[PDB]
Amino acid sequence: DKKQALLEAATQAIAQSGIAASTAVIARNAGVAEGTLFRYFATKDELINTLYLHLRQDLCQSLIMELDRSITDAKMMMRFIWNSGISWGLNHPARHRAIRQLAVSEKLTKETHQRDLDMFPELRDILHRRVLMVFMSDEYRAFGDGLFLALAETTMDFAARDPARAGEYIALGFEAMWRALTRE
Amino acid sequence: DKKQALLEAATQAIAQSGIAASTAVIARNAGVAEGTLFRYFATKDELINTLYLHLRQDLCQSLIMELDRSITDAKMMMRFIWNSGISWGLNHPARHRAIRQLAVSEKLTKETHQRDLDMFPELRDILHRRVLMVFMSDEYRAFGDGLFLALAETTMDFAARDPARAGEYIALGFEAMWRALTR
Ligand SMILES: COc1ccc(Cc2nccc3cc(OC)c(OC)cc23)cc1OC
Ligand SMILES: COc1ccc(Cc2nccc3cc(OC)c(OC)cc23)cc1OC
Repeated sequence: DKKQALLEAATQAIAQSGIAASTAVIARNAGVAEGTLFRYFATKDELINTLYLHLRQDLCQSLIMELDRSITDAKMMMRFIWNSGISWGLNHPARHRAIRQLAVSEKLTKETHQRDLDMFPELRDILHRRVLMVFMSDEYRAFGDGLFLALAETTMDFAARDPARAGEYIALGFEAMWRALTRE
Repeated sequence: DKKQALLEAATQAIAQSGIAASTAVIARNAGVAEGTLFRYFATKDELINTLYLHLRQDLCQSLIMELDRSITDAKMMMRFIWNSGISWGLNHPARHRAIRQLAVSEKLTKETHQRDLDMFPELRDILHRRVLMVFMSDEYRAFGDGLFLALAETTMDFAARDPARAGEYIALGFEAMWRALTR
């Protein structure tokens, strides 16, 4: 599948180099001509948006399959989601870094954000109820995502380096993020 | 001054590579033999700690010089200090990135942390009064600094890429950081 090879190649290149990764380099590492990349993605912006949703879907498969939903308290559910996302990101550091590079890019469309939210309805509902309004807004969502992902990456880095304390770092990082980004 | 040249070469190398930066490379980039580096710094860990204090001293010179001394409210003082620090880091991205790499390395000693905050007593006193106790503890201070510096660098990134909203990024990032780290 040329498209799957392109998505994997875009993941690695955008993780490494951000959205400034050129469509010509992505094509080469996928083993195809650049016109072939545009054969599957009309523009680079479409590739950015398609890749983002592809990576979010991969993450969400882990978040949802793992979700202990004997849980109805929102913060408890979010802690579980956080823990699962930490595990996913440590297992897939390039996929996680690509999500972060794409999320802070301001290239993601309204349709992409809507589909992203709707892929995981329980998470969506909690974010709309609890995240500070400015960080769900079109104007500042990318900044809210940037702050969230900065705290997530720091938590992952410390957990990876000091596994004896990993559970404590993950808990403290979740709690700091929760205070920073949510309101009662 | 080869000590200053070594500190500058160490700043750029550690900003790029973290504390894995090679002392042979730092010495070569300062134009001296590697053994000359160790005449100025007894060990690589001492270089790490001295450089951290050197860069924190530079930052604090701006923080202290800029601080409005008529402000007595702790949070408002910290908002001013945050803004001054954002300005300094945007003007000196390698120095700030080196501080971040050194802070999260866990190679900074308790004494170095003490000497660091003693350079800016107003900041020191506010941190001890307001930061969550876990993030002032020896065991989790490096993580507290990592969270702080992650929010700081994200704020700098957005203010630099979208300067038309710099004041809003700086204010939103401060409040997020403040809620993350204080009680
Ligand atoms: C550790 O990394 C993650 C952990 C959880 C998620 C799921 C998620 N996506 C978007 C916004 C989120 C916002 C959250 O809280 C504000 C949150 O708390 C668990 C999870 C969120 C994504 C993650 O990275 C993309
Ligand atoms: C934007 O970058 C900075 C801004 C302020 C400072 C000063 C400072 N140093 C250590 C811990 C700090 C912790 C703070 O709040 C918890 C704080 O609020 C203004 C400033 C802090 C350092 C900064 O980077 C090293």
